[PDB]
Amino acid sequence: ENKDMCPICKTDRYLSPDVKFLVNPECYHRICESCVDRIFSLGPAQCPYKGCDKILRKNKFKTQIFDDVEVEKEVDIRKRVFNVFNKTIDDFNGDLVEYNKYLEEVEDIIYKLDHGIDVAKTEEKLRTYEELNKQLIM
Amino acid sequence: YPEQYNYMCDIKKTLDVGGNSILEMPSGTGKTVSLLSLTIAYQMHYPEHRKIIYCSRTMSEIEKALVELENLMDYRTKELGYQEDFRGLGLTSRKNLCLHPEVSKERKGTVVDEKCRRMTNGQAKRKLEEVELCEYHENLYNIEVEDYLPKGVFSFEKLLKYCEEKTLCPYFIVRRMISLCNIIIYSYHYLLDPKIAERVSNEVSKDSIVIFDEAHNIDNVCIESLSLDLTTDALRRATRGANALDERISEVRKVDSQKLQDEYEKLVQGLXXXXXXXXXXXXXXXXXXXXXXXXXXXXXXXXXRAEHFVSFLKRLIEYLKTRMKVLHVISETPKSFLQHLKQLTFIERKPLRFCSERLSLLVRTLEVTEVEDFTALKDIATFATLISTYEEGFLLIIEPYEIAVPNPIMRFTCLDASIAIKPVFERFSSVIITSGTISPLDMYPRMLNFKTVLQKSYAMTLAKKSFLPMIITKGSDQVAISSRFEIRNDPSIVRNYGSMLVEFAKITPDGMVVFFPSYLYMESIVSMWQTMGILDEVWKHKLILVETPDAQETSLALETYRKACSNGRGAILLSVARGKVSEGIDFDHQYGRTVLMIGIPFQYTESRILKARLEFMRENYRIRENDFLSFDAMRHAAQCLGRVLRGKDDYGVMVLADRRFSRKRSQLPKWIAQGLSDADLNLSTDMAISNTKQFLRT
Ligand code: SF4
Ligand SMILES: [Zn+2]
Ligand SMILES: [Zn+2]
Repeated sequence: ENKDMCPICKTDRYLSPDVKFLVNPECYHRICESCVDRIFSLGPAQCPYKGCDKILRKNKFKTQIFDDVEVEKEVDIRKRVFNVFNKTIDDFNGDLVEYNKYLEEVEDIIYKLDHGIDVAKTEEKLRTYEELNKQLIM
Repeated sequence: YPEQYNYMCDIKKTLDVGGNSILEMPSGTGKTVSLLSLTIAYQMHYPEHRKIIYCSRTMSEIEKALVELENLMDYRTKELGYQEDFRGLGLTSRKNLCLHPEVSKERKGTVVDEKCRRMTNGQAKRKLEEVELCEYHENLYNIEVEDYLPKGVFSFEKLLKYCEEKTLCPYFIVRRMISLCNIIIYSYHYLLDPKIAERVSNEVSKDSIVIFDEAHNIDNVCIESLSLDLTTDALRRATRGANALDERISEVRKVDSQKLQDEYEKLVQGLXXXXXXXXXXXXXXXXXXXXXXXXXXXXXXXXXRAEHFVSFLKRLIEYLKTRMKVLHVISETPKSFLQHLKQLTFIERKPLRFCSERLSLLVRTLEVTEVEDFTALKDIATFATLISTYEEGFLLIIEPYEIAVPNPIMRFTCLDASIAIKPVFERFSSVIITSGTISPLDMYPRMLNFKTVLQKSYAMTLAKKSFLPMIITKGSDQVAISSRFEIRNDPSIVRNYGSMLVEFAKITPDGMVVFFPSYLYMESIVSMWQTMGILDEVWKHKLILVETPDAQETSLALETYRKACSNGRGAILLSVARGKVSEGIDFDHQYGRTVLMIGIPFQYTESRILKARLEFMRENYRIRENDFLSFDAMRHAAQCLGRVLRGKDDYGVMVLADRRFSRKRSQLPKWIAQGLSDADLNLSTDMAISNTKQFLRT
C-alpha cells in the first residue's frame, strides 16, 4: 500500500520514492532499502514490522509485483514442491488416470502446506520430500 | 414481373444444383422473390423436406419477413381454398418475447434471461425437494401448444397477444418449436453465437436451406464475435468475484460439503459429458463454440476440486493484472503470451476445459448467484478459453497509454472469418446468399474463400424514374477536399459547405435525409452555423441522430419524421452511415425523396485493430491499402443508396459528393457528373418530370 511499506518509512511518496521495498520470504513484510540494509548489515535480526519477531536473514531477497501473500506463498511452495516431485511416474507411459491422481496428490500436499493444518501432516510431507530427493539421487 | 422472374429461375436452378450462390438483387424489389421461391421449391419436391432458414441483420427485416410470410399464407390460402400445415416461427429478442418483466420488473435490459432462469430454477426446485413457478407453466410442452402453430400462424406480435390471452409463455413455445422445424426468422448474431449457435444447431438438426439476407456485413458479424476490451474495471470485478468465490468456498466447506463431493465424483467418473448430459433446464455458461472447438475428454483440473480452481484462478487474474500494468505500446502473440504465462506459473493449455467444467460445477452449487461477479468470471473464463485454444490469426493486443490514467486496456483480436462460417458448408447445402448492397460481388469469392456461383442483377428499366446524378463542383471545389480528412481542416470551409447544404435544402424542401461519414462534422456545424433559415422556413424542425444513439430517441425521431412528412412539413435527418439503424423501410413519400451524402464514407484509421486486420488480410489475399478504403466505404454508401430505391412506381434522387466515387461501382451504374448549382435546377425539373411520366407510362 501507499501508506505502509516500512514501519519507519511508511510515507515516502513526497520524499521522492527512489528506494525499493524488499520482502523477506521468512517474514512477508515490506522494508525499504535504507532500513533493511542496516538490518542485515548490523546482524541477522528480526524486523520491527508491527512487532515482528521472525528473524530477517542476510540477502536472499526478491522483487514483488504484488499478487497477495497467499498466492505468492502458494506459487513459491507450488514451484518448490513441483521441483521436488519432478516428473516421477508422469509421462513414463502415457496414462491419464494415474497421472491425474498423482497430480491431485501433489496439489493436495501443496494445499496442506499452504494451509498448515496442525503442523503434523506437513512434517510427513517434508519426510516425503526427503524420500523423493533420495529417489532422485539414486 | 419478368425481371424478378429471372431471379426466380436463378434461385430455382441454384437450389436444385449448386450448394451456394451469390445472387445480387435490386434494392427494394427483391425481398418477396426468395420468400415464395423457397416455398414453391419445397412444394415441388415434397411438402416437408427443407425449411426456410432466413437470416437478417436487424429486427425490422425480421418483422417485414414475418408480415410478408403472412402475405404468402394468405396468398396460398385465397387462391386454392385448401388449408395446409402452416409454418412461420418468429424468433425475436428475449426481452420482447417475454411477458413477466413487463408486469413487475418494468425493465428492458439484457438480464431478463437471468430472471427467466430464476423462474425455471423455481420450477425445477418445486419439482424436486420442495419463488413461484412463474406466471403459467407445466403446460407449455404439451401437444396442444405444439399444434397451436401449424394450425394457425402465431409469430411475434400474434404470439405475444396469443400468449397474453391463452395465459402462456412464448419463450418455451418458441424454444420447443425450434425442433418443430418451422420457418425461423432470426439474425446473424444467433447463427454464429458462442452461446446460442450450439443449442440452435442442436434443435434445428440441420438439413435445411439457409438464406443470407443482406449478406454484406458478414465480416463485421464474424469480427464482432470476439474482441472484448479489458478496461481495468473488469479486474476489480474479477477480484470481488474471486472474493465471492472464496466466501462460497467457506459456505460449502462450512456445513454442506456432501453435494460438492458427489458432483465432484460425477466429474471424476463422467466428466463434462456426464455433467452436461444429466442437467436439464439449467443455466449454461459461455463456450468458444463446441462444434467448432471439437475438444472432448475434459478433465476437471487434473481431477481436482474447487479450491484449486479458485486458487489457480486468483493466480490467473493476478497474472492478467500484471500483464495489463505495463509501459504503453506492446503487442502480444497468443502463443508467446501462453508461454510467458507458463514461465510465470504452470497451468498448461487446458484452462478451457477447466472453465467450461468448473463454471457448471459452481452453478450446480450456487442458489443465490451475484450477477456482476459471475459475469466477470464468465469474461475471464472466455479469455482463458481463447488463450488456450484458437491461435491461428488470433492476436492479443494491449491498448497504448494515452492520457496515464484512462488506459489499462487489453483487447483480443479474432481469427480468420472463414473458420467461423465454415460449419454451414458441411451442415447444409444450397445456401442462398442474397444482398442488394453488393457491388462488385468479387470481394466475397476473394475474401472468405468458398466455391460458389456469381449472379449479378439483370434488371434496369425506366431510367427516367431513377434520377442518379452526382455533384463534383460545389461552386469552388474546396469543400470536397476538406471533407475527406479524418480531422476537419479550416472551419470556415466547413461553414461554407454547411451554407451549401442550406442552399440545397432550401431549393428542394421535400423530405431530406443527410448521411455523414462521422459525427465530428455534425457536432462542428451544429455548434455555431451562422444560419438557421431552413429550420425557420421549410423544415420547421431538424432531426439529428445523437452521437450516442438511444432507442427511444431514434424511435421518436423516426415517428417524428413520418408525422412531419405526413403534415406537409418535412425535416432534415442528420444521420451517420456508420451509426446505428441502417433503416430499410421505404415505399412511400414519407421517406426522403432527396438524399444528401457528405462526401464518401470513411473508416477511422490510426487504430491497432485496423493495422492488425490490415496486415492479416495483407498476408491472406494481398489486398493491402486498396480494399479497406473502397469496399467498406462502398458498403456504407450502398446502405444509403438502398434507401433511395423503393420500387419503380416511386422516384428519388441521391447526391454523392467527391470525385473518388467514380473509382467505385454503384447500383444501377447510370450517373452523370456535374456541379451542384446546376443540380439544383436539374432536380427542379426532375421534381416535375417524375410527376409527369407516371400517368404517361401507365
Ligand atoms: S417462464 Fe416465460 S414469463 Fe416466466 S420468466 Fe421465463 S420467459 Fe419470463
Ligand atoms: Zn524505512
Ligand atoms: Zn518480519
